[PDB]
Amino acid sequence: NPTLFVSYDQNGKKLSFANWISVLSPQDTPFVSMTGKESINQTIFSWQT
Amino acid sequence: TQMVLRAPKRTELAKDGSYEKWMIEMEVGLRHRNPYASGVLFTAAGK
Repeated sequence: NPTLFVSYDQNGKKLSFANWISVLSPQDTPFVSMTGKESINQTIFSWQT
Repeated sequence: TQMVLRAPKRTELAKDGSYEKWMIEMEVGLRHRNPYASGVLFTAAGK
């Protein structure tokens, strides 16, 4: 027999989920950013010195 | 007539305790004019 109208009258009792994600994982790639790219045509190449 | 004596009212609450409980009181009565004016009809099974 609820009688005391306490300061809680939420009919929409849904939760309070957040609206973001704290994905703090490094992604920097300086070595590859500096090296450079070049296309090839086979899986086994060679270079002379 | 829906005779009314005391309208819903509250006492002195909020003594900084276990309060925040409310209530709805009502003092009401019934009255009929000329009893031999209206009528009641019961249900009958036998005699």
